[PDB]
Formats: sequence, structure tokens, C-alpha cells
Amino acid sequence: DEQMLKRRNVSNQGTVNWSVEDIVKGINSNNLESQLQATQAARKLLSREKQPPIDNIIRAGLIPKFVSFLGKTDCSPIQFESAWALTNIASGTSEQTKAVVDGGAIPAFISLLASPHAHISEQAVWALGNIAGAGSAFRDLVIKHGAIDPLLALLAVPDLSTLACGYLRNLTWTLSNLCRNKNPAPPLDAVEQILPTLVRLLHHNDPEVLADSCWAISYLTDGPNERIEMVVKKGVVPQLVKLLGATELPIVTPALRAIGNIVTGTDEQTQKVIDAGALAVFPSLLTNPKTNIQKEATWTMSNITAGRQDQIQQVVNHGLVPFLVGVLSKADFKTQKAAAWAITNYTSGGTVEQIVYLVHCGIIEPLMNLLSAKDTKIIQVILDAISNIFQAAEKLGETEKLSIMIEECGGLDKIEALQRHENESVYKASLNLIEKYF
Repeated sequence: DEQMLKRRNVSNQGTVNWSVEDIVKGINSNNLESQLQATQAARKLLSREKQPPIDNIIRAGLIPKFVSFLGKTDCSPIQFESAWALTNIASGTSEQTKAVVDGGAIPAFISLLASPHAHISEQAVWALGNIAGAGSAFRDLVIKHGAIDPLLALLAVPDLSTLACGYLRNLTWTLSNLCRNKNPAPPLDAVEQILPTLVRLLHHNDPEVLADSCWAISYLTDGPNERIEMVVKKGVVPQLVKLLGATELPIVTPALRAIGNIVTGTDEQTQKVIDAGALAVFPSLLTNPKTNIQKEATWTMSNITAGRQDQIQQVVNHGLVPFLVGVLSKADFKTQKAAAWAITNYTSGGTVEQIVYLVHCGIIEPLMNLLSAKDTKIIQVILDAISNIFQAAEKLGETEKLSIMIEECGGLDKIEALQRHENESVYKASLNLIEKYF
């Protein structure tokens, strides 16, 4: 969604605004201090607000020199300037990150993780996050070069609060990029190795560390059940439900994404989210002023209403059915679509009593109103739900009350209209209901 994939560091009048040919001249001199000044000039060009000249720097053949400067243990300032220059190259397009990787940067950044200068190992952390951020293959190449052990060692402190706050936020972000992307997902053993440090970051009290830790957890739960399970067995679901309640939207967004992923897994995994209390935050989520939260919260509901009857029952007992009626009545169209699915899944799996309750909450009229939509998938969905609700009505002998109700509010006028609908599944279902109940 919205965590940044790559980040440029954009944070001595002698090195302001040099031309690239001057930078090349300094870097080719045989003089370490001249090389240092010219590298800092390159860093300033790459750090400016607007259009840093990344392609010109690459075209000038500078990356291999910067990369040999990362090895200059005797001259920490040039390690730091070149680490920052290369971080900012690796922040651009794929092909710009690839040029940094192709110069041999990855093992050179990984040696700088051990640097005694915090500003330098922090830039090395940042660079490796931009490299992993370019894609699965570079992510796994960073891993194969052994980045994870020295990354985690930087967080191996009794209390995360003693680390500088910018430094901890860089580390958390780079670790979330090692959890990100999917074809393929990160190696199972790398995920196992990273998870305990993640679970600890998710209890930290910095809002940016919290947001990025939750994004990492959301990546790790976005996959098959086996991937969800390794996160859920670490016991993080209660902490995630707590963060779902936070005031800051950059924290709610990824906590909700992770919870929404966890409930696409097994009924047992979906239960952990119910047991942890998640359903009590849904009245707010489903009325959230941020349309993406309301949309995701409703998709999350639809995967819970696709659960067992005792799970549909918890949705009922938390008072969430009137909130689904609310979202079906008035919401962004994409959220109404998600609510339509949530209703169809509810009616497909719920008992007679649970389905009757839905009609008592006023599901019928906003469902019919949506039969007007120019979206032929939601029409299938609704017709499906109507058919399901009729079926429960038959089992009580009340089919006629429902028909009157559907007709009462303009419904029949649209199930009829939809027999001449240019999709096949549509008019089938239509015709069926019309002749089966009207």
C-alpha cells in the first residue's frame, strides 16, 4: 500500500554545487583528501531536493570508486560520504539500484554494519534497505550475503529506548524491507530469524517504529496459511489488535492490513483475532473517516463472516450487523462491494436464526438499492444473498413476507429488469427468484 519502498537521504561552501566533471577530476586525483572533498560534493548533488543527477553520476563511472571508498577504514569521513552517495543512487529506479549492486556494494555495506561510527553503520543499514526494496531477488541476495545477523546484532540491547531514535527507525524500516515482496516470499529461515526482533519492535513506543514493524508483520502474513501461522504462533495478535486501536492512522493502516491477512487463513487463525478482542474496534473502523480503512475493515469482516457459525455469532453479539447495514447503505462503492460480499458469505454460512436477524436489521432495502450498480460482479453477489435469505425464509414458511418486503422497496422492479441482463449467471438467478418466489 503505502510504506515507502525506497528512501533518499535528503538531510562547507567548498563542496556546494560542483559539476560532475569536477567530481570525477577530484575522485581520480591521487589524493585522499581531494577524493574526500569530491565525494562529499557528489553526496550534496545526490542529496538536494529536486532532481538529483543519479544517471549522470552513474554514467561518469563513479559507483566503483564510491564502493572502494566504503573499504577505507583509515578514513571514516570518506566511508560516510560514499555510503550516503550510494544510498541515494540505490533510492532511484530498479536500474539505478542495480548499478549500485553491480559495483559490489552489498558485501561492502554489510562490513560497515560493524563500524564503530553510528552515523556510518546507520547509512549502511539505510542503503541495504533501499537495495532490498528494489525487489525479491535483491532482497534475497542481501540475505545470502549474510546481512541479517549483523542487522539484528545492532538491536541486541536490553532496552531499545537507549538507541538513538532515527537510528532505530532506519533499522526497523530496513528489516521490514527484508520481510517485503512476494514472488517469492522471503526464505522461511530468514523470516524465523527476524521474527523475534520484530515482535519486540512491535512493543516499542515510537510511532514510526510501530508503523514499520506492523508493515513488516503485514508482509509476513500476506501468503499461505503456513506463513500466517509462523507469525500467529509468536503471540503477536493481541498486540496487533491493540495497535488497531491507535489514534495514528500510519499505525492503524498496517495493523489493519495484517489483521485482514490473518483472517484469510484458517478458522483457528481467524479465531485468534476474535479471541484477542478485534471485533470491538470494528464499530469505529467501519465508520472511519479514512475511506481505505473502512474499505479494508469491511473486507476483513467479509472473511470473518465466511467463518464458522460460532464466528458469525460473535459478529452478531458485537453489534456489527447494523454497521454492515450502514456500510451497504452509504459508503464508497468499493466498500459497498466488500459489504455485499460480507453479507453473501454471512448468508451462505449462518443459521436460520442468524439470517433472519439480518433481515430484522434492515439488510433488504440497501441490498436492493445496490442492484442498480453498473458492476456485474456485485449483482451476482447480491442475487446470491437474496437467494440465500429466501432459502432460510422457506425453512420457516415466511417466504411470502420477504417477497412483499422486496417488492415494497423497489426490489422486484430490479430483479425483473435483470432478466434481460446481458450476463448469463445474472438472469438465470433473476428468473429463478422471480418464478420461484414471485
